[PDB]
Amino acid sequence: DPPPSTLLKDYQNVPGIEKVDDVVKRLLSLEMANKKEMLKIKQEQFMKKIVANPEDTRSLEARIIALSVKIRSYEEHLEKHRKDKAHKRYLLMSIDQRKKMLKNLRNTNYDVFEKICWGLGIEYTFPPLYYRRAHRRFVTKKALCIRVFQETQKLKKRRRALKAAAAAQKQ
Amino acid sequence: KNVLKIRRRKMNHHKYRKLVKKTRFLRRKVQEGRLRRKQIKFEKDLRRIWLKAGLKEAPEGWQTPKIYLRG
Amino acid sequence: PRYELALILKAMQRPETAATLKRTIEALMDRGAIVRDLENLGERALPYRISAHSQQHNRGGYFLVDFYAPTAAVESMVEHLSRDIDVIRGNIVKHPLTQELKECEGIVPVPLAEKLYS
RNA sequence: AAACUCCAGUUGACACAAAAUAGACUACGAAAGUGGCUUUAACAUAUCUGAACACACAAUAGCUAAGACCCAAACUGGGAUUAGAUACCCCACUAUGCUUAGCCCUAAACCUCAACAGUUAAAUCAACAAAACUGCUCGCCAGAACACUACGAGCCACAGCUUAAAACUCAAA
Ligand SMILES: [K+]
Ligand SMILES: [K+]
Ligand SMILES: [Mg+2]
Ligand SMILES: [Mg+2]
Ligand SMILES: [Mg+2]
Ligand SMILES: [Mg+2]
Ligand SMILES: [Mg+2]
Ligand SMILES: [Mg+2]
Ligand SMILES: [Mg+2]
Ligand SMILES: [Mg+2]
Ligand SMILES: [Mg+2]
Ligand SMILES: [Mg+2]
Ligand SMILES: [Mg+2]
Ligand SMILES: [Mg+2]
Ligand SMILES: [Mg+2]
Ligand SMILES: [Mg+2]
Ligand SMILES: [Mg+2]
Ligand SMILES: [Mg+2]
Ligand SMILES: [Mg+2]
Repeated sequence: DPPPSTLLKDYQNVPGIEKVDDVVKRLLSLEMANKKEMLKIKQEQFMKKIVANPEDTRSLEARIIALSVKIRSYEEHLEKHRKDKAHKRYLLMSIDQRKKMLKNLRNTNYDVFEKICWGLGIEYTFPPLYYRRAHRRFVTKKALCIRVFQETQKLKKRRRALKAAAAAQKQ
Repeated sequence: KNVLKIRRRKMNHHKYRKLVKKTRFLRRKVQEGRLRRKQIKFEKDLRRIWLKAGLKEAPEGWQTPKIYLRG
Repeated sequence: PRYELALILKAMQRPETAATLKRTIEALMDRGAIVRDLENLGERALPYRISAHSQQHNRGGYFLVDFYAPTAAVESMVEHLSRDIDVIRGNIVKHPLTQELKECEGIVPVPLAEKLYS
């Protein structure tokens, strides 16, 4: 998070803000503001770090960064409010909307898609091909079918050496 | 509108709930037996797999769990 | 943000009332608050009897403290006021002067059809 | 009638219950819901559509555990009524309604109006509801009853929920 002494986004570029009294600096800092003001500073930090034009807020990159800041705020909210179903819905919807943005950015501008992933620390994931419950019967059977495959592979390798050994003896 | 269709459904559901109430001990014995057969049918399906793959016994360390018991 | 503390103090003599205000403003400062003003609204009869700290009150000293503080200071200050025996009732609200009133052109008529329709 | 008679009235102290008036308002939220006060956090998406099952929710009732308990209150008990009264009427009291942590996943969950976009000119239009329609997409339906059922499968559900037939029968519904 930005330091609490950080000035608000509105008062950072006023001339003479560095020569005012310390009390005036406290009143124009993040310490004396609500959390939404800290999120505006975070968004601007990511914009300058990632996007080519930090002032283009309608680009697909800026929307991903803006929504990524909202997503992080919901996660912090839900860390303290674990039964807040309203904000849990907002988080899951926001993650889905960003994935749609990342999908559309990956298809149109891959170089920018890579910088967004590195800058925001997003590991893009491709969606599953099928949506179907993995119930107990399927989970148990799939595990058995993998064990059976693993055992068959071992037996097939012990039928390569014995055949190899016998062939050498003939010579 | 009239509620004559709801009334037909109402009586059907009342009589069903009452029927289940009267026979809840027989139905519990029947349900227990079905779950046993369901478990046996499941164990056979897994045994078919390793047997059709050439193995003679279950994979080393494999125990088929009871996936239908209340526990 | 900017807050307004509406403080009702136990009716006391001037020395004990000043000691309570100083002790209350220092608690705000200890929690990071920047105190802007202190207003005396006068001692008056309470609108109803208030029981606080095993005592019944019919009169109190009404004071206001305008101050800026971090959002985390409110929760801690409310707890401090609950333990001060000389405070009858203390409430911290967002300062009303921060909220800017939006301009109003007037009372637009509402169609009666919507009333019954709605 | 029963019940109470450490009862009732005034005064004072006094809650983990419930939130007159405002509200003749029609707001917030995806819906369910949300109407005492304060504060903090906070109400996704710069094209739409997109799931019985994926993901996350979902009134009331109900389950498991630990608490609170004013009042209300299934059940139960008592009083009365009645041909009978397992009711309606009166009294008492419990589960329950509350909190905490888990479940359960239903509703006449209904504006009984699917989402989005567009039109008010055509014929205005079976009827009633709520003026009549177009584009586009998903979901769903194909006589009644059997059937919010049977069997299968899934599920913390085990007297449950979801999905959901057939045979016999009728000329209606
Ligand atoms: K109220
Ligand atoms: K309705
Ligand atoms: Mg029937
Ligand atoms: Mg959609
Ligand atoms: Mg759906
Ligand atoms: Mg489907
Ligand atoms: Mg359903
Ligand atoms: Mg529910
Ligand atoms: Mg409950
Ligand atoms: Mg009572
Ligand atoms: Mg009786
Ligand atoms: Mg009780
Ligand atoms: Mg309460
Ligand atoms: Mg409703
Ligand atoms: Mg739809
Ligand atoms: Mg049919
Ligand atoms: Mg049902
Ligand atoms: Mg069923
Ligand atoms: Mg079944």
